[PDB]
This record gives sequence, C-alpha cells and structure tokens, in this order.
Amino acid sequence: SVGFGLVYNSVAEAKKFEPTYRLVRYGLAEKVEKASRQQRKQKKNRDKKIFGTGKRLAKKVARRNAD
Amino acid sequence: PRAPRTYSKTYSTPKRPYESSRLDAELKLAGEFGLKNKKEIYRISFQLSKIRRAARDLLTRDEKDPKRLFEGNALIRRLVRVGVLSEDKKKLDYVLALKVEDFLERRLQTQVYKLGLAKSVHHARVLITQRHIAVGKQIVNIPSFMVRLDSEKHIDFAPTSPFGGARPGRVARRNAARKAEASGE
Amino acid sequence: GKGKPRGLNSARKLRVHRRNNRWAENNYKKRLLGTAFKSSPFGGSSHAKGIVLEKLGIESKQPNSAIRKCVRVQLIKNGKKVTAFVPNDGCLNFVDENDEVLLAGFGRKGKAKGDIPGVRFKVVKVSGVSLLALWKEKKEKPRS
Amino acid sequence: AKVHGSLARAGKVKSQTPKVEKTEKPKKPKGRAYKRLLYTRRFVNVTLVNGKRRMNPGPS
RNA sequence: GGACUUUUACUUUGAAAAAAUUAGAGUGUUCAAAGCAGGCGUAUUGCUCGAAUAUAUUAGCAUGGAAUAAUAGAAUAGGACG
RNA sequence: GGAUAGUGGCCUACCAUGGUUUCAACGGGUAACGGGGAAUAAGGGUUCGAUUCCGGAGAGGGAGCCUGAGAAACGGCUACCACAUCCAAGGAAGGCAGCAGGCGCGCAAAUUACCCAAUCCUAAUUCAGGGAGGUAGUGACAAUAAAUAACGAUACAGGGCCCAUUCGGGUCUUGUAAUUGGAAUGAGUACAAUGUAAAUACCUUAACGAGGAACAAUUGGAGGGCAAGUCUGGUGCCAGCAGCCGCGGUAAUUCCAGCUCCAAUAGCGUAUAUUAAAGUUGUUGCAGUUAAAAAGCUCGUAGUUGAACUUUGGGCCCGGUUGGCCG
Repeated sequence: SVGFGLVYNSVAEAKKFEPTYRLVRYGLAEKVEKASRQQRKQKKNRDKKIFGTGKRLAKKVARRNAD
Repeated sequence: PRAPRTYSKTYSTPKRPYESSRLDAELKLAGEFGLKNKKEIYRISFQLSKIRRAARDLLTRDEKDPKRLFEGNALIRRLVRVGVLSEDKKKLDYVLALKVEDFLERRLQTQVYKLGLAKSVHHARVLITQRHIAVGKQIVNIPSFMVRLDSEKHIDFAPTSPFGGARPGRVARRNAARKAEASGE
Repeated sequence: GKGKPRGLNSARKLRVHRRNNRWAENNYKKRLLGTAFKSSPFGGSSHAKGIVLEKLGIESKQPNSAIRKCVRVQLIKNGKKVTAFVPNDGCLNFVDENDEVLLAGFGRKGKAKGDIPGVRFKVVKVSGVSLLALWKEKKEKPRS
Repeated sequence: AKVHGSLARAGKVKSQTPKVEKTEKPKKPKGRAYKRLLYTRRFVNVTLVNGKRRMNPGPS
C-alpha cells in the first residue's frame, strides 16, 4: 500500500496547520455538526426579509392579535 | 467546462463481411492462440496497420532525415523491446514486412504456455485471469499483456494461490473440512 | 482539351461551373432546396408517431397476388396523413383503430419497398410497446 | 389499385401451424470455448471430404 | 545623414505565432483507452530524468532567388548622362 | 460647429454630386453564431461543428435608464406589448436560455440528493460566501480491458505406426463419449482496514460463494449477391417473405415452425442522415457520331488564353557535406 505522510514539529503546529477533518479522523477535534446546507441557506433567506433586530416587528404582529 | 478526457478505439473491422478464406485463417489464429473474439485479432491487425503506415511514410523520406532518424529508430527500438522485431532484421524494412503472428505470439497468454505452466493456451487463459502467475510480485490477469522480452525470466507463479504456495484455496479446504468432519471429529 | 478552361487564372469559371452542374445531382439538389423538410410526411426526422385511422388491405403489385395489411395514419407532429404497412404474420391483429403507432421509413428514401404500392413506411411499435415483442410473446399490448 | 381487401385471414398460417416445443439439449459453451469447439471442428479432426466439404449435411 | 528610386506574380528561408485536438518521443496506468507522470537510495530527517518535437497552407511582415510570365521606357525626341 | 472618453455623416448647418456593380453589386434564402475543430483513411477531396477552449450575442419582446472604474445590467429600475400570480375588489406582486424539478413539445435527452475536502473566485479578507466547482444518484451516448470454463481417468472407434503368416489393439494422441474424478475461480454475499468532508464503489482481504434445476448468451441469417440444409412437419398465388434478382397456386433449398448449421459476440437488428465505394460532379479525373448531351448560322463585349528574340560562353579562388580507401 502506498500513500503520503506528514509529521509536524509540534502538536500545536499540527492542530493549527492541519485540515480539520483529519483532526476529526484522529482524535483531536469534535465534529461540530450544524444545520443542513440548504437549511442554513433557507435560514439566511428568511433572515433577509427583516430589517432590524426584529423584536419591534414581533410586538407589532402581537398588536395584530386583537384587530 | 473541464478538459476533454480524450479517447480512441483500438480495432478496425474487415471491409468484406463474408470472405470465406479470411474467415478460415482468422479462425485458425483464434483456435491456435486461444482468443474469444475475432476482435482480438482485428485489434492487433489494426495496431500493426498503423505501424506499417508510419513505416511507409518514413520510407519515402530521404535517408538520414532527422525525423526518419529519430522517430524511425525510436519505433525500431520499440518493436525490439517487446519481442516482435528481431535484432537481425532491424532497419524498418522488416517493419514494412512483419505479420500479425509475430504480435500474437508475444502475449502473456502465449508465453505462460510456450514454456510450460499450461499444456494448453486455454489453461494459460484460465490461469492468468484467475489471479495466478506474476511478473515481479506484480500479479497480472490480462491474457493480452504482451511479455516484454526481458521479463521472460520472471513469468513464474504468484506468491499467493496454489502452484506457488501460500494457501490451497476454498475448494481444497472444503474437502479437508469434509474429511475432518467425517473420518474424524 | 475539351471545353474546360485549363488556364492558370480560370478558378472562378471552374468552381462556378462546378456549382452549376452540382445541381444535376439529385441528392445535392434535394439537400439544398430543403425537400427533406418541405415535402415528406416525416419532417426530415428518422421516425414519426401518429394515430390509426382505418385498417387497409392493399392488393400487391404484379406478378404477385396477395393482400398487404396496412393502416392509415395521421402523424401527430404535423397532421399529415400516410398509409403504413404492418410487418410479419398477423400484427394487423395487434393494432385496432384509433391506436397510437410508431412509423419508420422503408429503407429506400421514399420509394415503396416490394410489391406494396405507395407504402413508403412501416409500423415499429404500438400502444407504447414494440410490435416485435408482441409478435413473439415477450410483451403484451397495454390497457387501451 | 384496390385498397379495401379482406383482413379476415391475417395471421392465418402461423395460427394454424402445429406447435412443436423446443427440445431440451446439451449446453453450448459460451465464449472462447465455442471458438475452441469450432476450431477443433473445422480445422483439427475433419469430418468428411465428399468431393469438397460440407459444413451442414443431412441424409445422403 | 542628405539626395532618388518603374510596378508585379512565382519560389525559398525566417520571424510572429494559445491551449486542448492531431502526428509523435519518453515513462510498464499489472494490460489497455488514458494520465504526465515518474525513477532511485542512506526507505531515521535525499537523490533525481522530465513535462519533448512536428504540422500549424490562405493574407500581412522579414529574407535569398532572377529561370518562367506580365508591366514601364527614347519617334512631332518634350529623351540619356556633364 | 455640436455631441463623445475620444477618431468619424456620429449628429446639425451650409455646399457639392457623388458612393457600389458580370472580378456579380443590390435583393432573397438559410431547419447560418464564428473559430480551435469533427466524420470519412491512396491522393485531390466530401461532409459537418447548437455542444467541455477563445470571440460575439441574449436573458419572454422592445425601448429607456439609475448606480458605477466598468452595465444600455435584467437572479437592477422605469414604461409600453404579450403572459400571469395574490386579494378583504381598496390594491399588491412575477421573468429558471443559473441549479434541480414540472408542464408543453416531440423520434429525441438524468436527482426537487451531499460538500466547500480539492480546483479557483470575491469581500473589510488565512476564517465568511460561492447549485462556480467537486460528490454520489439516474445513465448499453461514445471509449478501454474482457468471465461464461480449465485438467485427469475410463467405455468402446480411429487415424498413426513397426510386425501381418492373419487373430490384432498398443502408448505416441485425434478427439466423439447419455457412468466418472478430484482440482480453480469471481459474479455475488460479507469482518476488517483502506478510500472519502461524510459516504458509495474500486484496488486490498477474514467467513462464504460451480456441477447441468446450472452462476444456464445474445442478435440476426442459412436460394443468389453472402459465410451456413436441397432436412421433417405446416400452409397451398392464402397467410407471409423479399433493401435488390425474386419466392408461395400440394414433393416451397426464401413463408409458419423443429432439428442442424453459419456470422458477429456483452452486444446485435432497424429507420434517418452522411462519407467511402463514385473517374456517377471528373483541378487531379468524366461524358457529349449512333447510349443522357455541340446553340440553325456568323458577328461580337465582359472572361480565359496568346509566336519568336535582349549576359550566353570561358578562367580563377573560398569554404562547406555526405561517401569512399585507409585509422
């Protein structure tokens, strides 16, 4: 079997110069998994439709719960 | 948007469809060498036919023309390295001669037989294709491999498989299982 | 030197003449006028589908003496009508009228084939399935 | 010429030909082996030379 | 640097010239279509071959040719050089 | 002069009468984007290029324009034309010839999946983003390699061949065998490790996986061109065949079938087109008395073409490149 190998001059230098997926393969990095790609995108595209923090809009649509 | 992964074909195909004589000869080559396709012949006769072409075109050139020299001699050394062109006849007039048989006879198919190991070109086939025999420690399972002259000294058996040690194989051990389970405990 | 101008500058006259006489080549003419599209029941396409009007029994030419089973077909793409033979033994048993069939040429560029007059096409498939598989037994003609 | 003939008889002969089923027979070797059998047939053992040669004769 | 030069076609060599594609050299993708790799040791702290060449015509530039084939000239000498 | 970033009838004003054309203008046609190219192999050619690179053009049709270094931008705005969505009838919205996916059209073409790990691009920028781009799915488009079996024994038969006065079978194998024999292998299944962003296959590799019920090759053809029956049964100018010549009307070498055989072979048939064959487009290279074709005749412009003759002959040098006989 033939492949390739690296060996860093530190452990900090390895944890800083390495691809993160490798660190995941080894035992040095959690897989902080997140919302799906299109899930994320869709969340951003929801986010775009709002100007400001949003709380004023939430309370103004809470004003709707009467009229 | 990427690059074209180029390709080409390796066989031509006879102009006349049913010329009984050529069918005879083609058949003879097939049965003699243990080929499954007429294609396996066509292929060769196409490869060769390109060589010859390249040959003719050079022959028309002036003697000691840079291209005739460099490329002609390159082709010559190439046809020697494998085992098709003899060291005797070695100045591209024999490459204008030549024939398919010389190519045919140089296959791993043919070599793993012609000096033992087979007793038949078919046993040669069946052996090769079944992960037996190697050149280096490099196993090869292609009937049309072409044994490259100086590799002729290395057509032994495989480090694995029977006939070259390592393990009998699932069938033999299945029979050993039947003996050990019947005749004993 | 028989007609043709042999001079060194008479290129013009020569290729001009070549065009002129190219026009007497039947398939040059037809490829250039546009006939493949203009005329022809198919639009210049290789195949064409179409619905079955009625079932015909076309008496063959001489010196043969039979009845050639065919159908009249209206091509979907272009509404043109055209009569198509139904190959093999039976197969006129496989159609039924108002059915949606698949026609191909007869391999003569127009030109009716054998003893069948004016039929330049044939049936290849019916109802979605191949007529061949039907004639054997591989497949069976769909619902309706 | 006449166009509306009779379709009453289409598929006649096939439909009235006695069905004989296929005869179960020895397996024929698929591949290089068929070419083998073919070689040893045509150019090894030789059947006959009735004047010339016959690739498929019946009774004679 | 100053002063003037009849115009052409043909042919040669050259420059200017993307790649991929083709023709084609090298390398055993196990073979092969391909890819442009790879090959070697001290295989515990390197060593190293490459990644060629060819065609790329018509027109434009540049250069050598002076056959072939055109073109211009001194007859109301309003000619040639000084 | 104006206008432009600037050259210019680009536009305006004044003024003139010019500009192109049988060496084919102008107009029409194109199922016409252009090129690198592709298919076809004696050569000369013929045919084709919407399509992985380059250039141009467009974003349903047209115009207009804001912003800006750069747009006449459309995943920007404005108006009109066509289309069309939501409504509380007051109004408000959309532009897949991006990625998928749907309808329609048809002879004709795949997933509403995963990722920024590579290749690269952009931003205030090492991080953020990228349906660019990569990943797999579906995929007999085209292309490569090439499993479906290999080897003994044995039952009579042989051709070999020494001997033949004559049984014969005898050990060199030809193999046709309706009992056999143990060997062999991946197709698949599947620890493991490898692969990968994560996966899936592949190259690896434990346990498995071949005897005919199999892990079982197909597509056409067997009158000729054209490789392969003058077999049996069926039909009887019917049904059917047949690219073409032709077969079929009671012994069918072409139909429907069984047998046997051929050809190509994980592929084979077909329909359309195209190239070769085609010296049947003929520059190379056709043909025109009678087969297709010399205009009734002469003039004659454009066009093609067009006799001969002008430094030939002798002498000397210089230095190259092969090759010979020697080395």
